[PDB]
Amino acid sequence: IKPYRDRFPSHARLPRAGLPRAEILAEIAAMGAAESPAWRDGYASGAVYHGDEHHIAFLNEVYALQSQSNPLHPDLWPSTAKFEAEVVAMTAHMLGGDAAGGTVCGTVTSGGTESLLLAMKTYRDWARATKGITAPEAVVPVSAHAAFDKAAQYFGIKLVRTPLDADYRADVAAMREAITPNTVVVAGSAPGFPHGVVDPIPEIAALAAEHGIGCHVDACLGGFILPWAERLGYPVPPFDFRLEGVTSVSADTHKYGYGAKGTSVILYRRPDLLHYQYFIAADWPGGIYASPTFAGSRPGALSATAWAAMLSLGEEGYLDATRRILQAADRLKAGVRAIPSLKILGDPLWVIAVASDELNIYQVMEEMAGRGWRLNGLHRPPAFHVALTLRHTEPGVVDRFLADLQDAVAQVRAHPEKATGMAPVYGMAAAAPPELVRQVSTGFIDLLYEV
Amino acid sequence: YRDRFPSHARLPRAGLPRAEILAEIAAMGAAESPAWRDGYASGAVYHGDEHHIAFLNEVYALQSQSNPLHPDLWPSTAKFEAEVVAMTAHMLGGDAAGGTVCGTVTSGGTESLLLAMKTYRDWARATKGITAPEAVVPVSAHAAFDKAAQYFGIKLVRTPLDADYRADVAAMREAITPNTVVVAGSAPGFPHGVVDPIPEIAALAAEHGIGCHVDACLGGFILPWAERLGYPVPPFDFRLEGVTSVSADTHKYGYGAKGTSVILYRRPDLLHYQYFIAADWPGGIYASPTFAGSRPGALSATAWAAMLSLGEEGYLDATRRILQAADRLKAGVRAIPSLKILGDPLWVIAVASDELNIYQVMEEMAGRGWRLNGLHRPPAFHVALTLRHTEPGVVDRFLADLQDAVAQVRAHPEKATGMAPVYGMAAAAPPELVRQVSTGFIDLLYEVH
Ligand SMILES: COc1cc(C)c(CNC[C@@H](NC(=O)c2cc(C)on2)c2ccccc2)cc1C
Ligand SMILES: COc1cc(C)c(CNC[C@@H](NC(=O)c2cc(C)on2)c2ccccc2)cc1C
Repeated sequence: IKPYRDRFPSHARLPRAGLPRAEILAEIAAMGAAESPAWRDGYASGAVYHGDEHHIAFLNEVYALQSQSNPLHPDLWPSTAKFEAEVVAMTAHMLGGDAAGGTVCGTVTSGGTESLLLAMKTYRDWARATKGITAPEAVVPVSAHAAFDKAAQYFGIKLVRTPLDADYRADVAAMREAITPNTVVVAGSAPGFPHGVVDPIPEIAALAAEHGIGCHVDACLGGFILPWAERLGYPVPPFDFRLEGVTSVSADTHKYGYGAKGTSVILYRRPDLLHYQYFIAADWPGGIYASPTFAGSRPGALSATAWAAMLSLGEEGYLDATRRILQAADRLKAGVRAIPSLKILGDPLWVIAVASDELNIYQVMEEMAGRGWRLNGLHRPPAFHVALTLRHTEPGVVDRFLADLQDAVAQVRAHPEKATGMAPVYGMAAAAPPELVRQVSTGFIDLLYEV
Repeated sequence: YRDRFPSHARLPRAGLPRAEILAEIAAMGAAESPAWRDGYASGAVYHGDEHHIAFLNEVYALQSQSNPLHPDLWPSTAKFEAEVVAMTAHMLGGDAAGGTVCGTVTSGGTESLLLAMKTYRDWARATKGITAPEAVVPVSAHAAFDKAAQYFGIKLVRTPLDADYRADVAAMREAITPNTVVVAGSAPGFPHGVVDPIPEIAALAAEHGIGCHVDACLGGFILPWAERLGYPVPPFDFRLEGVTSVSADTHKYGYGAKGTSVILYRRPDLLHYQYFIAADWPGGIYASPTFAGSRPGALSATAWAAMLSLGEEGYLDATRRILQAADRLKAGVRAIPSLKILGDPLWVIAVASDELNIYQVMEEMAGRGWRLNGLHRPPAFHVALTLRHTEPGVVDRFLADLQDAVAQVRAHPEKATGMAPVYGMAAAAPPELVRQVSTGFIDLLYEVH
């Protein structure tokens, strides 16, 4: 995280005169020479979802043509208002918008976190104005994204995290028993980030309808994969607006939508639901201020990359892309299930979590780390995951992963008490008082802003 | 664009050629670019130079995959962010704080304002026992304060201004309660471009032991240099002990690409209340310095590139140009007695009239090609001067168009054409109606027909 200490001149103060552009560019391209092989060659779990040179180059030029655009001035850039409205319209359609009576509306945001915070804040504001709730509560599974905790703390919503079943899918009974007259929303993930499992969405959406509460499908990860997994012959239940009780769905264009980082979509079943997301200031000397998302000034150029990506790919592009990923996933799962010292948690389609009842998975992960792998460290239970992308569908990437894993297992199988590098860090963290995890994370964030 | 371009309400079956998509975006670009390139737009675009944009777009291209949530993959971007903070903190007299000044890179001024609000709320709850937070801001303070207030559940007490459109500190002193967690001042405020009495506000804040956030979103990259050039600017940054947090935008006058700002806290004890930490999540340990998870790291590299390419001499020259251009603009405006400048702003000029309908004067300018901001309470229009306004004859043209605008309205005092009666209605309308028309506008914006 800090390897450019000696390599390049640091800057704690603005230089008196301006440094040449060639020089500035020379540094960035040199860091890109060190950093791009990790993602380009397929060693990172998620992080970069497309990664083709011509696709990246395509979206860079897209960015360049629209680099000055800011949606806060639709008068000046009506193209960006077109791009945003058109991204929303298309995403909505792909997530059963027609089924919901053509009332599905939404806005383009910065990321899945924004989408989840905005949905969480909307249900709060909606339930206070229409249900009278002043002490909101949200029932979500333990596997639901960390952002649910963010929204809770921020918006003063009580978050009730409910257990999972033997398949790591949400326990609807536990969800039902958690519902009180103050529950404003219940959520399910399509799929979750931890183990890549699609929660039982039809049963969650029916539960929300029965109590007259909201149902949010966090499809930030599978929004642009599951519609195409369905059409390919893979087991995927209806998870979107085709379900009567589903009131909002988030899906990330910057993830498997293959857009530049900095874009997501938040969808609501009806406009009356959407209007509660907005903030309107009527008495400010600065004029009438109306904002649909968290931010005022928005990078318009990134809405254009989301639009460009969807249009460049089309339904055929997504089917191809999804098939490649699920076949890489089929092959990867087959190999892990062929090393009986390791187990896959639940039955994921492409975000594969691997744990071990016989050995220290953290050390296994470290062995892979030494081979160049950038895997996601997981706890509760201690495991690691591989979120497969188009970067892992490239020639011999899954074969390299499988080879490196057979070796990784063997090394730990030969030295069960081995804990090198990051392995004793994950081990101390998995069983640590929350305040210790608080003091270290704080220290780590501080470590990133040092000069 | 209704029929100008083909609508896309559904994904096409097969993907459209990449060359085809670019051509459509470039078509839309070419119709939209002259409006800001010829300096007709007040603010919105702050640098606008072809060679700078090309430089910054090459920087984007090299860091496009960058996502700061993965510092292990992009250590380049953790360096850029740390460095954008450091350089900013130093420019805003963070050295006077004794090197304790720290901060983070954000998506814009709104996120920086919201973050500070959430932070003072959390800080005050943890350390003072405040469960009903209250915040005191002048009425001139940004609308993001109201957004921040509704989101985090902080009572926002908006205080009146003085005859010079600066904050009435006495009004703010009488607004402070034991539930007040923070005060704010704008350097400058968006409406009338004036700098609030920040020393007096920080002195009030320090006296009460509550935070003081300075909204330097618009002026953080202009005011340090206005001072160096001898212009009168009240000390507004970390030079003042009472100032506990300062927010500034690199995407505005910092000349970095859109989607970046910086929030600075005087102490790390304060900054730590901004961070989000999750410990029991099956997905691992999750930490986030700001609101976001994933972020476009490429935008942080552009702020780092811009800053280093300009340095002190660059920002001084850029500011010299803008302030001189504004000196000329205020002089010309002052020479049209039917109009008045609200307060004494350095470069964000707000012109209003007690004789003619300013909304009609503004309508006349729109007709000539000028993109100006509508302001109510009082009715007025503002011009945020940028580098595009420093180009030859831009200011001269504005004043010719403005002299003509005043000539017309003076002849026809009942004239209410184009957007002029829309603004007129909105300044007179009840809040419930303003809420409804604005909601319909957001819906309008997201319509596919
Ligand atoms: C009630 O009728 C309205 C409604 C509106 C919205 C307006 C325009 N105000 C201008 C306002 N921009 C928006 O709020 C905005 C955001 C998005 C997206 O699109 N526009 C604004 C600009 C800069 C700084 C502060 C505010 C004017 C009348 C008469
Ligand atoms: C020192 O204790 C820590 C502390 C941390 C933060 C970590 C990394 N967890 C991985 C975690 N990334 C961060 O939260 C993050 C944010 C920034 C900036 O940088 N990293 C994560 C990301 C995405 C999805 C799920 C999880 C590991 C140990 C051992």
